[PDB]
Formats: sequence, C-alpha cells, structure tokens
Amino acid sequence: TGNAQKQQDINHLLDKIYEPTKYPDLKDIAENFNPLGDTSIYNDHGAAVETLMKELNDHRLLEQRHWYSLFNTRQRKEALMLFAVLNQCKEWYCFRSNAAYFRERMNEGEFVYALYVSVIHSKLGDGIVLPPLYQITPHMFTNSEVIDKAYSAKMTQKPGTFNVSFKNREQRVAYFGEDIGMNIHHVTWHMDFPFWWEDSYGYHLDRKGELFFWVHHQLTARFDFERLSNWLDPVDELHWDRIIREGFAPLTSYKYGGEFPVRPDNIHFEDVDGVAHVHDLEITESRIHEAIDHGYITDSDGHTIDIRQPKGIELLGDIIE
Amino acid sequence: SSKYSSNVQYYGSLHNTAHVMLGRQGDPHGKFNLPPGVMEHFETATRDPSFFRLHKYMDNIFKKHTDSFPPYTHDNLEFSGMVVNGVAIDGELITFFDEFQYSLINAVDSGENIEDVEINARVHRLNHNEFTYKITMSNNNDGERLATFRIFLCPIEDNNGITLTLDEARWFCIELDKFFQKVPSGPETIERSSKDSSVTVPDMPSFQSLKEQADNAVNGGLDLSAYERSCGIPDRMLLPKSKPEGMEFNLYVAVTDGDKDTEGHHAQCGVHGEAYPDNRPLGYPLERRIPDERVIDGVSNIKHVVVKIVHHL
Ligand SMILES: [Cu+2]
Ligand SMILES: [Cu+2]
Repeated sequence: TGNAQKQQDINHLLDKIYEPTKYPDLKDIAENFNPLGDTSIYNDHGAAVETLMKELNDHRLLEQRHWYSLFNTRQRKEALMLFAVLNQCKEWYCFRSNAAYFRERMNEGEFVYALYVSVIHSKLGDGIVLPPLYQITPHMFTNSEVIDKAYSAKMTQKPGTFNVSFKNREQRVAYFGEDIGMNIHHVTWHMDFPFWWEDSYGYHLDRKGELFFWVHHQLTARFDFERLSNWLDPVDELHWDRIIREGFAPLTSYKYGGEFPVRPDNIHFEDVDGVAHVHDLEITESRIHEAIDHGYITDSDGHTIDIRQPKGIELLGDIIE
Repeated sequence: SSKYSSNVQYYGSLHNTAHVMLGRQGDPHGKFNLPPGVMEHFETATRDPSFFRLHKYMDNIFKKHTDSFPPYTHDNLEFSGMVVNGVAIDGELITFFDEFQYSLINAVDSGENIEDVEINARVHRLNHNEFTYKITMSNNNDGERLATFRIFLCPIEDNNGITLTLDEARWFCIELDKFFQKVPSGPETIERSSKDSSVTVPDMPSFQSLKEQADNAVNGGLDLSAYERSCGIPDRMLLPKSKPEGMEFNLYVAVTDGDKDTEGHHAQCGVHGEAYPDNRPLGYPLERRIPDERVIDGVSNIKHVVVKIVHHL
C-alpha cells in the first residue's frame, strides 16, 4: 500500500488513456495476470471477475476507441462490471492487477468511468485524489477549436497554450454552464451518489433523493441568478407538448465518435426509437404528479406508501430520477 | 395614397388602409359594434404597439428604393474650402421626467346655471437640459460661403453590444438639427442651442391662457407669432431617454454647401405652398448605402464625435 503508491498507480493508469500503456509494469501485468487464478483476493470468490471474463471472452463487451455514454443501458452494465471487480478486491495487488488487465482490453469510457467510481466508493481507495477529468479526457471539457489547435501543435511538435472562446443570444450566461468546475461537480455529484447504486455494493447512500431534489434545485437556482445578472428572464419550464424554443450548437467533439449533434431552434419533440415515446413521458409525468397529488406513492402490489411526511421528498426523488 | 397618386386604382392605399385594417381587428364583421380603434385616428395611434410595427414595414418599403442608389463618391460630398475642425457640446446632455398639467374641462358636461369647476389632469413627460453646439471650422476658400449645418445622432453598439456600422446604423439615426449659416473666411467657432433647433417646437400655451390673451387684447387695444404653424416635435423629445448609467451615441456633423442646397429659395412648415428650402434629398447624406465608411471619413466637411447621455432618476 502507501498512497503515494496507490496514487502513483492511479496516475499511471489514467495516463495517455487513449493508448496502450507505456508503463512497463502495467503491461507485464496486463499480459501475465489472470483474474481467475486465486479466487481469494476477491470477497466474492470472484463471481464478478468470472462474469466480466465471460463477456470479455465471448467478446461481447464494447470495443475500444469508440464512444460511450453512461445512458446506454449496455455500455453502463459493462462499465459497471469493472466496478464490481475492482470493488471486491481485498487489497491493492488485486486492484492494480485488474485496472491494468482490463484497462488494456476494455473500452476507455467504461474504463475511466469504472476506475473513478471504484476509487470513490471502494473501501480500498482512501489515500487517493483523482486527476481532473478535464485533463484526463479533454474532448469532453474542451472546445472543438482548441482541440484541433492541439492536434496541429502535435502534428508539428511545436508546443503552447490556446485561448478558448465560449452578442446574438443567451450564450451570455454561458460562462456558467461551460465552466470546467461546474462540469466537474455535476459529474462528481452523480459519481458520489449514482442512480445505479444497489446497497449490495456495500453501504447505503443516505438521502440520495433529497440530495437529488436539492442539488438540481440549486443548479437551477444558481442558473436563474446568472440570467438575472444578464438582463435575462428566469427560465422557461420545458413541456412535451410544446416546441423546444432555444436550441444550440455545441461546437464540441468526441475523441472517437465525431462532433456532438446540433439542434435547430423552434423544433418539435420527436419520438426517439430505442429510448422511448414522447407520450411515454407525458404519462410518466402523470403517474408522478398523481402520487404528489394523492398523498401516496403506490408500489407493485398496490400498497400505498405514504409521502405526506418527512421521508416524503426522497421517496419522491427515488421515483423521479 | 394621397391624391398625388399616379395610378390609385392599381397601387391602392397601403398605409391608410393599413390603419383602418389594424383597427377593426377587434371587430371585422362588426358583430359587436365596437367603435373605431386607437389606430384609426392620428391623435391616438402612437398609442398601440403595432403602430410602430406597421411603419417599420412601410419604412423598409422605402428603404428598398432609397438603397438602390449607388453609394456617394468623394467628389460628391465635398464642400471644397470649408472644413470642420472640431465638434463640441458646451453642455451636459441630461434627460429626466418633468411634470405637466392640461385641463379636463371640455370633457365634463356643465349644463346651465350650474357653474364651472376647474378640474385638471397631471402628466409625467420626459425632458432634457439646454446644451449648445460648438462647431469649429475654417473657410479655406477666398471669400464667404453659405453652409448647411446638418446634425444626426446615430447609435454606436447593438443591444447585444455588437457595435454596428454606419450602414447598420446610418438608417437608425435621428435628425437633431439643420440650419444655414454664413461662414467667414477662416477660423470661426459657431454655436447653437438646444433651443434654436429646427426640428423642435415648444410646449404650447394653455387654452385659458390663449383666452385671457385674446380677451386682454380686446378689452384695451396679440403676438403669439411663434405658434402659427409648428410642424416639429416637442423640445422635451429632442434627445432620447438613455440609461441612468449613460451611453455613448455618435454625433454626426456634416456641413454641406448652402449655395447649392438653398440653390433656389415659414419654409420649415410649408403649410401654405412654401417651397421646402433645402434641395438635398432627405436624410442627406446618410440616406444612401455606405458600404465602406472609409469614405464618409475622408471628406473634410463631415466629422463625427461621440457624446454621452445620462438619465436622472
Ligand atoms: Cu445531474
Ligand atoms: Cu401612419
């Protein structure tokens, strides 16, 4: 152990993530290790490990040098299996090993995501401070311009820092939304208290519900404030039966993936194949809005669970998010 | 569509009809028998918001024509001897909200042997403060020449704060003054008051006041020759309202050649057949496309200096 060790290892793992590791130790590990030959390092007698492997083997896991969204029900599951290994390691010998072994044949997004969540929640990651996403995978936090300016630097082997950019809109209250600090927090908040947490993982995040209610209420408040300061008017509430008034162009790019799709202004909400129907929301919204109005949330049995009490708002945040 | 119309049977009457057209929008088939509307009357149209919506439209109908002309050359704008040296305001330029009182008597019916009660209405109108012009400029000609002092007040930034271009802003400029003065042969500083402006008219005498006066003259022996035509806008309206913080407008002083202007002849309120005295078209010389500012900028007799207006709360 140590930390200036654990730490070191981490830094190495997340170094030039888009390419096979250059740190020799990480690679003989990456090669010689077998997550299945001492089912003892694992507190599960390695059921986790044996499940990743099985996938890695039938090679039914997402490819490397490809994008990844945490909203993709499969990409998530895969990402989250790495979490589950890293998670039941008794000591560092087992983490390093895996987050090396996998690091090299699992996709980067799943991987970056997996490592962070794992470091954050696993028993074994106390000493560590995680590098800032913004510098680990800069395509998600940097402009598309600066990105290309950086690819040029590199082509020519000439160094230096480029100035990023952001009178026509409400990309006047932009400084708020595009800040690398908020973006960090926004992701961290949901890494700290993930929507996918099962108390099987080890403990129980306390009031994730009210936490959820509140955190957004404040982005939402903080946001409303800035627009105040900009002669702008408080934000419109979004409806599924209306047009999406204010659309934008992000001018942002994926590393592997392409450029973030843009949305024109005054658009009509389309039924999106694979996710869900527009109407599917409308009804959800109704079911929600009826719990609130009745006084109770009704479970699967037709058991009405009361929410006209203090535990109220979290039970509500459990069903809303 | 006045009667000067060449083919009124074909081009009809856009502007007028547009008035009546916008007015019954409250009752087109007239099922309600509502009276005419705010827009179907001159002393009340400026009231309704579409008023300005309707004239922006008319405005760019004209602009389409106004803009078809080739920009102006150099040889075009220049007044050969005469060059303005400086433009300064021995002022402030500060606007606030005064208070006015007109009388509500003709409004209430008073029959007979029931006597008059003096009722009044008090309104809140805008106002500014006197400030004079100080135009400094030489006659590098051999004698004396007549000159037209043309002064526009254009905007500078966008309200996005983009700062438009005397193309983007040339059309946006409001006329502040226009006067003909004789220039002497060399260094001279001409001055001009808020109060001498040609596009302005003072508030008018009260009715009673005009009564007292019509009367006071008939009981023992009347000169309001000041107010027999009056085409202009309220002096109080001279300058725009602004921000309390203040803003910078762009002041345009363009001095054209009086002898070719008035190359032929009140004459401000030509109410009786009186030939408009200036010959330049209207809005000269900002009425034409100004593609490269590069030009306005190199005629001696045109000069622009930024002013600043503040609003006292
Ligand atoms: Cu969130
Ligand atoms: Cu009109």
